[PDB]
Amino acid sequence: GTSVKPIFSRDMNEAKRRVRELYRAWYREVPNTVHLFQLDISVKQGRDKVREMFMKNAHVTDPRVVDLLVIKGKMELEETINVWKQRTHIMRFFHETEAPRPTDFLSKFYVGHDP
Amino acid sequence: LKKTTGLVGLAVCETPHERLKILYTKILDVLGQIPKNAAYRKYTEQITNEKLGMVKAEPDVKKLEEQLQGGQIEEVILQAENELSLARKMLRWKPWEPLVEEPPANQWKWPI
Amino acid sequence: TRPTIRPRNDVVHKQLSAFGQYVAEILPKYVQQVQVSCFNELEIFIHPDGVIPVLTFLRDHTNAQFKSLADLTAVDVPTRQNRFEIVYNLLSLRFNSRIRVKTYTDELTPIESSVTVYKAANWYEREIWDMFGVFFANHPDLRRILTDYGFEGHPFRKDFPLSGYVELRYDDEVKRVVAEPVELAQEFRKFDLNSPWEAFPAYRQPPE
Amino acid sequence: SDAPPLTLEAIKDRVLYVLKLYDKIDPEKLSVNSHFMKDLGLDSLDQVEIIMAMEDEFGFEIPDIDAEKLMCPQEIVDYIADKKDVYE
Amino acid sequence: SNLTLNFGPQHPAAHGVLRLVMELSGEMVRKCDPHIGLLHRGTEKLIEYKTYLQALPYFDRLDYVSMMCNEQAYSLAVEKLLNIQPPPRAQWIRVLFGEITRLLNHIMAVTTHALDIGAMTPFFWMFEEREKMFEFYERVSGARMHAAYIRPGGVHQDLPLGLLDDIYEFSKNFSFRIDELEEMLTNNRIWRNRTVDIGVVTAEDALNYGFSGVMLRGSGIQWDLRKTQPYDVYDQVEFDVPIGSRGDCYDRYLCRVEEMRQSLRIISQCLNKMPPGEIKVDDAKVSPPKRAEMKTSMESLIHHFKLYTEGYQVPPGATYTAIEAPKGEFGVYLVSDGSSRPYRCKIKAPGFAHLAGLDKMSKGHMLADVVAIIGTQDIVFGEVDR
Ligand SMILES: CCCCCCCCCCCC(=O)SCCNC(=O)CCNC(=O)[C@H](O)C(C)(C)COP(=O)(O)O
Ligand SMILES: COC1=C(OC)C(=O)C(CC=C(C)C)=C(C)C1=O
Repeated sequence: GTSVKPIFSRDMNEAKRRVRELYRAWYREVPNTVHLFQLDISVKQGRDKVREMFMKNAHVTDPRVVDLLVIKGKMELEETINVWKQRTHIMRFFHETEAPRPTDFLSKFYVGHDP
Repeated sequence: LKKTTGLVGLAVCETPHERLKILYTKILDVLGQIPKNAAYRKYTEQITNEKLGMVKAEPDVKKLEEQLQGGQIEEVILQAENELSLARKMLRWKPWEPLVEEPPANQWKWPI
Repeated sequence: TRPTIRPRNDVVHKQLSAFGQYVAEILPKYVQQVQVSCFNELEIFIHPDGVIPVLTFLRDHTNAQFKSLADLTAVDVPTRQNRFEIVYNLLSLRFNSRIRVKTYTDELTPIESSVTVYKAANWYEREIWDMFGVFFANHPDLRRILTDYGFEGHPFRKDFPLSGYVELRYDDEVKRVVAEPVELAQEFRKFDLNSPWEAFPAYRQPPE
Repeated sequence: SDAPPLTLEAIKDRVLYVLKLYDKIDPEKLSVNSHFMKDLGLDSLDQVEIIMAMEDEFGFEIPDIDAEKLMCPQEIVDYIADKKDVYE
Repeated sequence: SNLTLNFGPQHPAAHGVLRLVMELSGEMVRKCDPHIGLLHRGTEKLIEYKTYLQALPYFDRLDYVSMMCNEQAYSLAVEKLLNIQPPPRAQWIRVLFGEITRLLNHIMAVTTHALDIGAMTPFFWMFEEREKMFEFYERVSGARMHAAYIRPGGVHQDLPLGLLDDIYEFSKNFSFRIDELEEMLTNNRIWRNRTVDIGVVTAEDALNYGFSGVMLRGSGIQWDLRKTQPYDVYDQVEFDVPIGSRGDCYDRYLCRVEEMRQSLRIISQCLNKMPPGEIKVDDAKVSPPKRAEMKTSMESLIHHFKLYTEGYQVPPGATYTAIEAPKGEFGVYLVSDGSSRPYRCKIKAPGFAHLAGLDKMSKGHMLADVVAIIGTQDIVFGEVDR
């Protein structure tokens, strides 16, 4: 049994339903974010970025972890809708000033010691 | 007779002896539904009975405030209402049942 | 023994012990332990499920009347299966006393919000959520309070690094403030200070 | 007068037009019976996006349930017909 | 919809770094949402990375209007965990400088409150007195505000030979400055119009919202930590606790002025009753030895070395220690694991709970009323954000 208590969801089905509701809300919100913050990206770029964030935590199989992730996503959406975030906060998702780092062994061997 | 109890939001109560009697009777009625061996019932019944007895034995408000040692009889009425609400909540909670879920082996060990 | 040593008060110690026994007797369902420190501070260790009842009792009981919540914070002890220790400090103005209530939780277990008992809890729980990641159920409005917008992690956890993972600067190409991985010109220097000789024999632990 | 009486054929045409406006579906492989999960190779989030596009086009909201089980154009057409009480 | 406005952080009336998001209907305030953390520096984790002596200067910068009071609270907590006792002269010095610090804080609060409401002159009149008290601070410690003077052994150094005379000279004249400020503000009909019946809070709501200090006393609650739970020598001085009856801004302003007068009274008593003796505990495993002994005797040099490199160990245990700071109850929850570095140090700031109650206090008021209510809560964001 392992005797654990829930946050919101009983199993993975309800957790997936909450995930889908959060995704719908973010997808609806993206064009308003592009308009209000005067972003130079397109709506497609924003929705692709939204999709990318969800995919990152796709592997998780625990309903409590999924519930907490949905709570955090709702908090982030609330920050975005009320314009508590600024333009810099929204653009931090895109890492525009970070130089790309190669994943190949040779590139890493050449630059430094880090694995 | 008295005005301006001195605490913002606490109005002056007229006829406080009757109000205290009603509140203590209601508290006793609510406590009557708790099991006899429960500690909350007997402790609260004891203290409420002392307060009711000293209420029924003093018609002067200033001396009653001095005897109750409860700080300005309007606050005594407020505390009686709070106790009645707590008694209802405890009847709902039933916290006299045995302990549930003893803690892990070293949950409360300090240092480390 | 006289001039440099703090004097102890035994009347307050006896009174606090008696009240701890009183509270433990009234609420056997939730009270796991009661302690009185030797500088006369009373603590009550409870099961998490009794956060709301116990507090309510302490707030509304005629003999307790702890109507002020002085502080509410968390402590992180990674070696415990339940990582986080939740601490309530309560003050009774009627009896001029203080009491401490303690419980525990882990990363995935919610604790019931105590805003219905004390209004002051509203921000404190938010801080606990921001700094430690402990979720409070039925909180009217739970979100970050201290950290920057979009900040990731809970900095008051023991495994969170002191300087964090990201740092901010102004970039002229994008004409805005940007975040990057932390790089320090001088690394913070860790000091190993503990003496290899035991200081306090009264706290020695059994050799297992 | 108000809008003309909507028929099943118009609903089917609008649904198919929306579906081929989705950049992740090839127009020629799409049919009224094609399955999003199997024939078209779309995941759950693509289905959510399709349902949102249908919501936008037909001007009414479909809950999470009653939409989580629409897996091909025919089911969407039937659901719209049932909600709009259209028989022709 | 209501109009949404950013009040601060770059605002004269924001008292530093505060993002008040207000929802307004016209100039009526429908909702206040304080956003803080613009001065969150992560003090508690940093303290976790220091020895007990190294962490003391952080308390100077928590509430940078009342420095020695925070030093006193932290020192009292460490003393309780150490089971040691400061010497009497150190305690008398602590109470004297705590009352001087209360004078400084109350001057700042009242004058900047009046400045926000629209009276600029009393600020200028009273900041000269603030500068003289800064001179007292510097003569005792070498720094004008961040003294680091009060330490868990007592005080760092003894008074210079002429300090008490100058403190007496300042104290015998400060009451006339208080009188001039009162003549400017107390009976002015514009001041009363801007303060009376503004931000009323009931006693029960004040208790349940976690208020402390004047924010209780203005509503009639008869509470004061110096009278009910005295700490150093506060049981040996005589003073009165001012109590309000309306629970509004005006009553709290009157309470703060009267508290300044009572502070002058206590300072007089402390000046007359200063005893002789040492100024830190005569225990070299806690308090560092004198320089002459450190350069003469082996044990003194060893203890100096160890106290300045590793620091003293504190027996394991947790305490909650509170004082009546000028802004309300100031507390420390300090946990020791037995080593020379604290395991956990939670700081309780009265401004935290006071600002958390801003939305309740602003119901049915206007923008300028909210500015006055911000001033009446006596908020410094160094302690609110920590
Ligand atoms: C402008 C930029 C703004 C950026 C905002 C970023 C907001 C991020 C919020 C992220 C919230 C979460 O992590 S929510 C956590 C998401 N991951 C899970 O729930 C675990 C189970 N994974 C799955 O089911 C599939 O991989 C899945 C792909 C989900 C689809 O599922 P189906 O199809 O089988 O239905
Ligand atoms: C009278 O001129 C002055 C101001 O303008 C009203 C200020 O705001 C300030 C800053 C202090 C307030 C609280 C913003 C100072 C110091 C000042 O001298």
